[PDB]
Amino acid sequence: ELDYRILGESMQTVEIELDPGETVIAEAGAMNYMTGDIRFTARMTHFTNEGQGKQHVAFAAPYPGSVVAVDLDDVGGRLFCQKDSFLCAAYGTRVGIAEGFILQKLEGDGLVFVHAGGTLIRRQLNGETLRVDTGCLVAFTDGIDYDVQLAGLLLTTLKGSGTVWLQSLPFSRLAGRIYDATFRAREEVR
Amino acid sequence: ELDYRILGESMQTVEIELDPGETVIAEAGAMNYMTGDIRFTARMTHFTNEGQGKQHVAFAAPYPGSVVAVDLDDVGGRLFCQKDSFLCAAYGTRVGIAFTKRLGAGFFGGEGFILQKLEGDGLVFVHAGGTLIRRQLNGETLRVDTGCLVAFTDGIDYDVQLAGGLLLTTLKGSGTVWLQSLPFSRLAGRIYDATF
Amino acid sequence: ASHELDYRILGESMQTVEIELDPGETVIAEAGAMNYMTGDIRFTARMTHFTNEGQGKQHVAFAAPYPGSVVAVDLDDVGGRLFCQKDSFLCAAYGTRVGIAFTKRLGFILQKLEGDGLVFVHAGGTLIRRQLNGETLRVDTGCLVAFTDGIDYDVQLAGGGGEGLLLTTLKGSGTVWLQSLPFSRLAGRIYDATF
Repeated sequence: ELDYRILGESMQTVEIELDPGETVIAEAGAMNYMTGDIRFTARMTHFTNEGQGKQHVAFAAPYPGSVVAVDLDDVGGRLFCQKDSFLCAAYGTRVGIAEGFILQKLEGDGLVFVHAGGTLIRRQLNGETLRVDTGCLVAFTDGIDYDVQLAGLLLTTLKGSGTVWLQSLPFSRLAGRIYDATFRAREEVR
Repeated sequence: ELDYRILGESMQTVEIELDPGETVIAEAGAMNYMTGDIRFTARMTHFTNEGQGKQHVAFAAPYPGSVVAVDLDDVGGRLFCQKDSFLCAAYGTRVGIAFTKRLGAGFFGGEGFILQKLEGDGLVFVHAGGTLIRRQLNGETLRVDTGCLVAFTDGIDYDVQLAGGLLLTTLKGSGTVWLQSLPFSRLAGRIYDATF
Repeated sequence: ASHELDYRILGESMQTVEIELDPGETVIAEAGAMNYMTGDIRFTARMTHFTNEGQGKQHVAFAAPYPGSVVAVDLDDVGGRLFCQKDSFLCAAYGTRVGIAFTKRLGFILQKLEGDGLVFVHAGGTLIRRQLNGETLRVDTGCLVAFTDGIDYDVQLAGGGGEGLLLTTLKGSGTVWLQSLPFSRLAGRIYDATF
C-alpha cells in the first residue's frame, strides 16, 4: 500500500507518499507538512490525497528519537505498542487497547509507524527473560509473555521467542525530569 | 568574514572563529564557551575578539537539532527566520522583525509566533529542531504545521490560519523553505501540558 | 579495587550504555536511569546497585533523561579522579567513591569520582572535549560535564527570565568535557516559554 521515506539520522520524521485515493492515519498534531492536494479530517486524524499527484505528508513524534517502519505482514499481522510510541498507520489498521501506561494492539496487512525516544533498541528473544523499565517499552510481537509489576520502579518482565523494541528515553521520563528540575523557580512563590 | 566549524552529528553547535577585531552577534543564552580574549556587550549580544590572535566562541540552540550556515549572498541578502530558530550571525547582519502574532491559548499564546528578517552580505546560522527538511517551491503550495517553519527566502508568501488546535501556515511561490521536524513549540508545548 | 566492567555504547547521537557484568559484579546508577536488564541482574537501593546474581555474562542498560551521548572515562587515565556535574553522572563501577566537590546556589553540584574503575558520564547535545594548557576558558555553567585535576574553577552570575546567566571560569591544565545542550538549559528554556 503506502510508500514512505524516513528522513534524518538520529532524530527522524517519516514522509508518507500518498497516491490519489490513499489515506494515512495519525494522532492529532503529529503532522509536519502537507503537499498541495492532501486534505485532513478529524475521526485519530485521517489524511487523504484528494487530488491527482504523487503526494506527501510528514509525521514526527513530539520528543527526540527515531521512527521504525513495521510491515504488519512481517509479524503475523499483529504488533503490540505503547500509546505514546504510535506515530501513524496505513488506513485500514485496527487499533484499540490491550492517564496511566497504555498498551495498544495494532493489526492488519499494512504499514505501521512507531517512534522510539532517544536510542532505538531492538532485541530478539528466544525463551530468554528480559526485564524492562515499563516506560521504555515501545512495541513487541506475539510469543512474548509480558508482566507489569512494582517495587516499593514499575517493571515489565518479558519472556518467550519474538521481537521487542525498546527506547532509552521515553517521553514520560523526559517530561517528568524536566518538571522536577524546575523546582526552584516554582518554589520562588512560597 | 567569519570562519566556523559546526560540531556534532544530529545535535549541533557552531564554533565561530574570530580574527582580532571581528564580531559575531547572538542571543547570549545560546553561548556554550569562549576563549580568553573574547569580550561580550549587550547590543542581541555582540561577541568581539579583543586579542591579537584567533579566538573562538561556540553557540547552540536550547533544544535538540542541527545547525545550518546560510550565506546571505547565496539567497539575495535576505532571510526570514523563526525567532527560536535564529542562532547567530556575522556582525553587520541586519536583524529585524518581519512578523509578530500571538495565536490562541497554546504555546503561541505565550511569546507569540515571531518571524525575523536577516539582511546583509554575511553569514547567518539558523537551527532546526529534530531534522531539517529543506524544500524548493517552484510555484507550488506547501501547508506546514506552524511551528515547523524554520526559514524561507524571498518569493514565498505565507499566512497563518487556525485550521479545523491546528495552526497552519500556507506557503506559496518561489524559493527555498527550511522546515524542522521537532520545533521547540511542539517540544515545550507537549511537555508543558503533560506535566499537568 | 573496583569491579572491572565491560560495556558497549549503543546508538549514534542519542546514546545508551549497556554494561556487562560477570557473576557477582556490580554497577552503580541512580534509580530511574536503567532501561533494561537481562535475567540474572538483581538490584538493591543505596543510588542503586545492579548485580549479576547468576551465571555468565549479564547486561543492564542505562540512559540519562535528556538527549545526548555517553562518555566512558577510565579513572586510571585521570589519576583516579574525575570532577563531574551531578546531572551528567550516569553509572560507575562498584568500588567507585562518589563525593561532593562543590555546591553553589546563586538563585549546582560537582561530584568527585574516585577509584580505579570505569565511570560513564552523559553529555547533552554534543560532547565537546577540550584540553587546557595553561589557559582560561569561560563556559555556560550547565555546559560543564566533567574535568580533571589541574583545573581551577568558579561559578558566578554573569551580570553583564531577564537575569541569571551563570558563567564558569576554568583555568589551569587538564581535560575539560563540555556538552552543547545541558538539561538545565533545556528545562529552563521550556519552563520560561510555557510556565
